[PDB]
Amino acid sequence: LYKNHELLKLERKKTEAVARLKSMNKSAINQYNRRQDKKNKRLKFGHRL
Amino acid sequence: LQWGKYQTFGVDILAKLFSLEKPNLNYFKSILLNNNHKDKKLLR
Repeated sequence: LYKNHELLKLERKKTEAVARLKSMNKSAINQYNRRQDKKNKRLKFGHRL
Repeated sequence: LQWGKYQTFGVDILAKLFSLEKPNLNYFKSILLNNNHKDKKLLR
């Protein structure tokens, strides 16, 4: 019981580190796609004028 | 030893209840170191 609780708690710490690492990647990927979008909508407005 | 064996059950209860560093461990820590209003008054 003591070993599993320690191991399970350690795994929960691992999930927090993992979700956090993953969350920051998701935010990062979304931001990059937003930069490309703005750049495109801009170039598109220019090319229409 | 021959007087009784009911003490071993208490030892076993404590060893297993302490295993849960959640509600049980927090409660025992608070009690050993030191409607919810009624519970606080009754505890004091």
